[PDB]
Amino acid sequence: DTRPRFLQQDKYECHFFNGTERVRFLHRDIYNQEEDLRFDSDVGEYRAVTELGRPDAEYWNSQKDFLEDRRAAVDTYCRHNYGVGESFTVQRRVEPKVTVYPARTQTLQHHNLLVCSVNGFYPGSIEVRWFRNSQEEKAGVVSTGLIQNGDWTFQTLVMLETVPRSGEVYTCQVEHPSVTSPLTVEWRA
Amino acid sequence: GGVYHFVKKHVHES
Amino acid sequence: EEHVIIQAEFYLNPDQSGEFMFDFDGDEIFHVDMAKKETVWRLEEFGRFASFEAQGALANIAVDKANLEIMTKRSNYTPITNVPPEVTVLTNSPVELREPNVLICFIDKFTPPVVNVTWLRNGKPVTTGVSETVFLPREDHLFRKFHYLPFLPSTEDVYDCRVEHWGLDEPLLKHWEFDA
Ligand SMILES: *[C@@H]1O[C@H](CO)[C@@H](O[C@H]2O[C@H](CO)[C@@H](O)[C@H](O)[C@H]2NC(C)=O)[C@H](O)[C@H]1NC(C)=O
Ligand SMILES: *[C@@H]1O[C@H](CO)[C@@H](O)[C@H](O)[C@H]1NC(C)=O
Repeated sequence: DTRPRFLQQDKYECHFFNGTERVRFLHRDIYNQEEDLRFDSDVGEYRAVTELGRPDAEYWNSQKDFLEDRRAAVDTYCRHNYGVGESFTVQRRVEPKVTVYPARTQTLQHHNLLVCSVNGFYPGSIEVRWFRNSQEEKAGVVSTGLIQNGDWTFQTLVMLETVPRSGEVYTCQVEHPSVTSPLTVEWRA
Repeated sequence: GGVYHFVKKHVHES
Repeated sequence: EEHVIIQAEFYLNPDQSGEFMFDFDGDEIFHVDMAKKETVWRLEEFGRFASFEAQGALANIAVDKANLEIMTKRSNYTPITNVPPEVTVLTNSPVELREPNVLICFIDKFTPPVVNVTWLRNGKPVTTGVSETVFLPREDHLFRKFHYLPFLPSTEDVYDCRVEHWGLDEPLLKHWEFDA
């Protein structure tokens, strides 16, 4: 199918810094894939990014009253919607499920790859550390980055490539805002 | 909890 | 920055399909299901603590379709430029034999927001327990989508996520099976 498609995309964004201590509101009118019209709570009025929005901007900017009301959103819309459900978003907390296994077992005579697989934890923010005999493995570490599962949970994989010695005790340390004390799992020889 | 507010879309033909 | 809540909506002509949904820091909170005319929550729990009048959304969607047509003309009918997906197939949690799990077909960076997705267990389509998410917004005004296929890691089975988007010449298959 090749018949042309035309897309309209409207985005109303509420950006919060320090809880609700500093809120920002934006309205992005988008055509196909370019933003043409945009209201910034920090500017007060509408701005036309591309000539496509020109008319709109100048027509709304003349209504000083309405143009005012939109500034209010930071309260009527943003700060309001914030509390309407911080109970199940800002304060969501799902504990990480950590597991440490190494790719290829047989290979404990030469180069190997240890894998720390953190799964299903919520607050995106997390931090993993690889300890070779209680000693930060500051390098030679490869991470998957943060991965969004799309179901309000994340997963991530941090792997350690090392030459396994029958004594060395490598530990994976996971720090995440859902546990009082750090999460650690060990693996050696 | 409570109720969500949504900004309304207004159009202007020129 | 700390958080961002986005009321995101879109209308697509000629397909005449739109979408209204709230996004909190990347994940979906809820979205109005046009057809059923009712609002849908990503997590049951969310609903039990907040509400939204589906109708009011169906109202915007319509004024969007309008503004769209005006915005089409105003630009001498220049169509959207297809941007092909980028599919990856990961497993929800570490896959271990005979232990329940889920396959996630994660389609990213595309537009127009239109794409057919099929799960195939050993080249045959599967239509059960499968689940998808609506079209989630990106900062670049593209889309992201998710598909779910809960399975049972078997040594003898092989899965394929077939994705067909207009920006793709022929369908696309991401392959998965136990033991990389
Ligand atoms: C997604 O939905 C179907 C399955 O691919 C496609 O629609 C098909 O059905 C109709 C023909 O009877 C029309 O909608 C299309 O002509 C036909 N598909 C085509 C374009 O050949 C639809 O196109 C699919 N979307 C794509 C192409 O990714
Ligand atoms: C619209 O685009 C077409 C390109 O195919 C061009 O021929 C037509 O003149 C354009 N309209 C105007 C006059 O801007």
